[PDB]
Amino acid sequence: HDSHEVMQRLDALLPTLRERAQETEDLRRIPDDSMKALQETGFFRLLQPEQWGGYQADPVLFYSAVRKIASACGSTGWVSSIIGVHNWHLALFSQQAQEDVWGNDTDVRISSSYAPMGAGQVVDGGYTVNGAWAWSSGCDHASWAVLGGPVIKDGRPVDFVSFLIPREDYRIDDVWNVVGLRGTGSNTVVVEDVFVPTHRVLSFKAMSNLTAPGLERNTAPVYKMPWGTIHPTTISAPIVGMAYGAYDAHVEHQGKRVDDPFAKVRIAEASSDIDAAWRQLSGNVADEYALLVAGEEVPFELRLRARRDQVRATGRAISSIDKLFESSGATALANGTPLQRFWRDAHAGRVHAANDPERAYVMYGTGEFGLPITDTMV
Amino acid sequence: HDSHEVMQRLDALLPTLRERAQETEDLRRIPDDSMKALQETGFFRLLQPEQWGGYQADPVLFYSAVRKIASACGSTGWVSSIIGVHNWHLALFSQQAQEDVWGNDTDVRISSSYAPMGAGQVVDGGYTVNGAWAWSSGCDHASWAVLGGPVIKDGRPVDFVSFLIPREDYRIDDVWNVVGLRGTGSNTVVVEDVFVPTHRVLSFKAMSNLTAPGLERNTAPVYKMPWGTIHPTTISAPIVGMAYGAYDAHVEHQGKRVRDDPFAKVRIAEASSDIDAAWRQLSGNVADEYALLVAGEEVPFELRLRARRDQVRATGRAISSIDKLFESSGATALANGTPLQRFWRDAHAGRVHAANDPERAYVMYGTGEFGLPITDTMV
Amino acid sequence: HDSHEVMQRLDALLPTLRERAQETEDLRRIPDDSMKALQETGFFRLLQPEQWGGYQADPVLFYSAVRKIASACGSTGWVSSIIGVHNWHLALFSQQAQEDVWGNDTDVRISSSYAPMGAGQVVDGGYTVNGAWAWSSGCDHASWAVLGGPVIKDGRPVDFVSFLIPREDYRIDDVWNVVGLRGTGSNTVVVEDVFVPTHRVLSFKAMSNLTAPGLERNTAPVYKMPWGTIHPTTISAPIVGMAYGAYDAHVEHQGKRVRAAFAGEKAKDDPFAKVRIAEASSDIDAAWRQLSGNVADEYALLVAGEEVPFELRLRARRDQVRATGRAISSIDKLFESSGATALANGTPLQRFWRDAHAGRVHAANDPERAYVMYGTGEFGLPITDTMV
Amino acid sequence: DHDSHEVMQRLDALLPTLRERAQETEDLRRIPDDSMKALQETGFFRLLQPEQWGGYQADPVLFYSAVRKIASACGSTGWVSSIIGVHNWHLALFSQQAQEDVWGNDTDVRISSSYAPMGAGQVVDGGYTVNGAWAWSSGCDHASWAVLGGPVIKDGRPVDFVSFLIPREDYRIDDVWNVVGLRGTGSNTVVVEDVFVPTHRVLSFKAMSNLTAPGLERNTAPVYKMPWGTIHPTTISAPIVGMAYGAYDAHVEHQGKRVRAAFAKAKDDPFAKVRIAEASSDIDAAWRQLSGNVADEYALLVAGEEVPFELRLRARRDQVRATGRAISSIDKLFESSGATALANGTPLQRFWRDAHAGRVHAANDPERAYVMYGTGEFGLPITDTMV
Repeated sequence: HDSHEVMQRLDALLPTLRERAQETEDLRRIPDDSMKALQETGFFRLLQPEQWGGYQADPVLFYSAVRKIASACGSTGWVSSIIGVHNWHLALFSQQAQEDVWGNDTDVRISSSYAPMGAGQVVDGGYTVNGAWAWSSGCDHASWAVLGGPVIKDGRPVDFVSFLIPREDYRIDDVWNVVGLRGTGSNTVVVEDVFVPTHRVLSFKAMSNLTAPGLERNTAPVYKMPWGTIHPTTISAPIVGMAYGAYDAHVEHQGKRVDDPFAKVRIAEASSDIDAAWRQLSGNVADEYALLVAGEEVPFELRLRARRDQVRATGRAISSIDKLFESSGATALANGTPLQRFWRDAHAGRVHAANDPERAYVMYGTGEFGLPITDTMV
Repeated sequence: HDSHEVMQRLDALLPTLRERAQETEDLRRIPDDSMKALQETGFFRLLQPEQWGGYQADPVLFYSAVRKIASACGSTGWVSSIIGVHNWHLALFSQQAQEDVWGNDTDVRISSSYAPMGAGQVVDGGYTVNGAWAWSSGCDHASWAVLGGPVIKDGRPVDFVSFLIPREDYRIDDVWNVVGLRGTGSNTVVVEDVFVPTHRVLSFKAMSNLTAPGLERNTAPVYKMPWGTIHPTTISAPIVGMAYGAYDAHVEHQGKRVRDDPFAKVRIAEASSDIDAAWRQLSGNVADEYALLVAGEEVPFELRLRARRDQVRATGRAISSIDKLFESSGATALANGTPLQRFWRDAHAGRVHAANDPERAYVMYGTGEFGLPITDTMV
Repeated sequence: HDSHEVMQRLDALLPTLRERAQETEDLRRIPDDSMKALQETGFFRLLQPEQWGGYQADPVLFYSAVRKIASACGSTGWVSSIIGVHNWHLALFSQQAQEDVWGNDTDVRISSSYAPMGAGQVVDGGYTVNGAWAWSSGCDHASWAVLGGPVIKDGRPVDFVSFLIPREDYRIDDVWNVVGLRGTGSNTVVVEDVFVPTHRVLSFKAMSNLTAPGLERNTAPVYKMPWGTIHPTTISAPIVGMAYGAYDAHVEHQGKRVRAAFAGEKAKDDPFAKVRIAEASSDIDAAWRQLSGNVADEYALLVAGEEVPFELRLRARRDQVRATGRAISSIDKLFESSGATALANGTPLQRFWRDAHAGRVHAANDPERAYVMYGTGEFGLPITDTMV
Repeated sequence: DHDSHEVMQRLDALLPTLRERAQETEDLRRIPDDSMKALQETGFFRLLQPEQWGGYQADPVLFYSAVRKIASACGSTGWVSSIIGVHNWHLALFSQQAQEDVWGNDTDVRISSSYAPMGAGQVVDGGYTVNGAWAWSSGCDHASWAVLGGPVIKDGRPVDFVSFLIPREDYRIDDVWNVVGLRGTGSNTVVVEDVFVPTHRVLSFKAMSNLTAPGLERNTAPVYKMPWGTIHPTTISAPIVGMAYGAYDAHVEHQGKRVRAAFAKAKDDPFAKVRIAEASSDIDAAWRQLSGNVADEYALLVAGEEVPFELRLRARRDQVRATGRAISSIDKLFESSGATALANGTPLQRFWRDAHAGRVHAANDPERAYVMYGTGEFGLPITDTMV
């Protein structure tokens, strides 16, 4: 994938992203000029359908792009992954929803908050939505949001969906005050008595049934990938990328500085484990995609292995960054320097629901025993 | 130890230290109020000689006090431990040096920087000292510094000593800009062509030979404790304390949330057990050394080796436990201004101290087990 | 505690135990002469009541003795611990049951199997017991067994008790065929349609309620210790002792190698081998400090006429399963470091390694069981697990 | 795919028998004759043998995949298979005349080894005088030649490190194998006393690493240009990875039955499930890196390109680590299984002992590889030849 025009353009941009990393942290928001430059590489177009001028790319290319960006700036990589994957999600909505978003401008971005921090009440022609959806990474750089929650009919939940809402109908509250991923501006999308029409709503069950309405026109194999791989991989990929960036920064600084065999061992351990994380994370995605391209269903056993290795990829990345940070010692404490930033950033990314390791591990083991699984994050 | 008057007074202070932990980080040094409150508890007097109004206390009492303070505020616990132990170090200097410092005011504090970031050239009546000694925790709150470095004679190092220098003779550079232990104000003490008289310089070899001049008047057994246990334990005790604080904060917060996740329960079992193990060994080795001294017996080298082995490991267990708790807590723990992420950053910052390097102690311990020569003096 | 007469006599015996370790494995049984020598030290009397000529000792002394024995021979240490603790358990049974066992010979030994592998049906005068109780360590060396199981009444289980049964009423089946603790002879006690009188049955609930009938005459504070600490610590202490033995064997062998090595040899300056030794010794010591520490704290409270608080019983279980874990992790580090030399059959370190991993399987070593319970306690949620 | 290769299909048919006979193999303290004959029949030993001798001169990933498969059924048989099989690669680098000495009448002849220096050869006219007692020669009872590692002695000093190729008529095998794991490997001692070894039967490891080994003239297949530093240590890690796959399958089979038969501990034990997740993921990571590094090296050679030193360093890094991941994973499964797993004669405790025995091999020492890798990352000089 390194030869792809998008990858080559991203390569040219990395020094800019590194130089801006502290400013990004300080301002608690990705700089507009970084997002513009990322847009210009074609990055956001990677998972966007061909009908909207997108690449509808091999998903490994997308995650490889994310890994690269995150290796320069953890917050920019995190935002890039999440915002970029929403272009995949929107491909599954109705054609009319896609036209609402992209009909005049195919570079329009969408942010998200998928945890149920609000709900939609059934009304004529759609839903009345209320909520305060926290943790919307990069939400200032989007003009729509996809927001997860139950549909309420006659007082009971009857579906679990994403509501697509334009920014004219919501307020962003600046609350992002955290120890890591400070640059992500993961602020809160506040929705008050908002009408959302039916065509702008997509059930996660329709997605997993392979009946999402977007599939009729967006026929590319990438859109048949399971959400339980696509979304959690978008969360792990940037953390793996952070580990690459941390590794390179550490070895560069230490190389110059260098009879300590222990520092060498930590470097060996970290580099091996980062590589293992990437091999599994990208490998499971490649295997799923190969089956789809061959017209096959992705076997449930593969979806389970994907989740198993994906949470573990995050853990390997964090363990590896921890080793390097610890080994670096006093010099790494200095504010403004890359290694301590990757460290705080990776630990912040770790909190995402999709990174909880026992959730995935317990499910995987349940499958190995042929016992029923009700968890939908797969 | 919990019933000691100093410990009871420190208990009364903890809520305040907790409340003020963020403002302490933001100030990048300990607030004046906190140092004054700590002083008024008698804490700094714990290891100070009785001749100066001190308690010359059981060293376990001192480290228990540090553990308690650090459980409320990591930066304050770190500074308290380091500044407090300098009162023990000064007890070993000449009577005249102790008089210079405490002769008019027995509450005077001393900061340090023991890494060789400067040196003293031999001259008539003393030394000419030059250096820029970084990482002097709490230096803004002291009016003297003890500074480690070689004595230079005929262009060769001939001793390794601490130079005791009053604040009138040095400049403090505000450079403290770090990810953790932010409130410690571990600034840089800059010394330029300063005369230090002979009586204000103490060799670490005299100390380890049990010939420090201060022993003649300060006869309490605590002053015969080995530096290789006293100094490194100073650096581990606050980190263990941070882990106790991190644990209490996490269980309080989580308990409320919980009132079926067996994994969160397992992490708290692992963390509480490992913190307790760290404290049992750290305090146990100190207690064992001290018991021998109280009995008029020598501290055997094997015990000094065990102390170093377990002390670096105590720091490791404390950090590993904090990591577990912080991980387990998840999203709620990222918020700026909340205790758990602060303890996490603070513990990882304390980890960088030379006396916490674990392989250094482990390799020495192993060398000892094989009956091979040891030249490392940090023991 | 090493000035105690029992400890001094055990010290004198250790070389014999070490020399016999391979034979003990090969025969799958503790040698009769080892059990006799152990008896002659006074070891089995340590937790036995004063009325029967016993020491009714500080429990830390008992576990210290166990630690010592197990450091010489893992199987002998394992058997010694479990058989020794049965003398504590019997102190809680009725006076009449103790008289049945010790009335003519206060050196009689009892084996056990506390997992429910049989049951007792209520009948006039007691119970009809049926079972096949596996894993009865050292059962050949005992003339009674205490066997854990439910009482059946109206064809429902109504209590969980130990049935005290003499050897004339059971058969031992030799089935012990395992990868470690081979010497323990942990065979199966088979009980067929046997009458067990009321006075020879003791409920664990009665024990926990401090209403066990033996407490009336056996008033020493050690008998008020909680089973949830006493029995699991009897399982961890020998594994900790195995770790001490493994450590000493490793350092003795390696020390000779390194001192005999030449200037440029790997063995002369291997910092990694040194680090593994530091890690192992520290973690073994931590295991012992907590395991013995929690026992000491419980006992001190009892000596002071106080109850043992539940929070302490929870900490005891937490640290006890962890002590087993620390001991095994440490042996693993040493065995791995030793490398090719350690593979040789008949040598001590690989034996301690297999032995510790075998001891690990005991129900009382399952770490998540204790950890989850401890965490439940910290959250102020209800606990129903009785192994505490 | 490798799984469709004729040798792999034939090995598949043999696995149940190898599993069944694992205990009798340990008890015999060497591989049974039947097993070696069956393995020979599959074509397995021919995998890395040159085509001029009827061999497959195969993609080395195919060879290590075969080893993984065999080792998943029987740790000792997989260990011997890997080692004996790789000697057919090593012999391909010796002179044509040496290969002719070994295979000129019977191309099924096997060679054992002991590469650690446990002997030496003194320079004499026409060759060397060799003396040694080379321990740990896995499967030596099943070979009629040995390749023995040691220095060459010239004017009383060691001038080169070579392998001496010696026929069985010239050495004695001492039955000494008495160990806690890999019991079935029969890793006995090859004793050599005042033996003449001609020049054409001696191969310098430096000649190999310089790409000047004489066997390369006729044996031109790209597999023979692979670096020894990857080839030999991978032969030591691959069977341990296979043992972990076998341990995993045995454990999940046994446990799955238990759990599905359980009623309202085995019914809902999330910890057992986590150990399964951890072990499976780490075993997979081990194999991906171990096989991936070999694949990347081989792809370069197939393309007529050089294998960069950086890749050789990564290979050693991941290879020692693969052994560690395999052992850690087996440990997890054995611990989780608990009491049931202690029974003698059952598979999981055997894989556990076997993996811990394989761990002692020089090529598995992990700090050795890790320190070397770190030295390379700093751009500092490396003198270690195991790369």
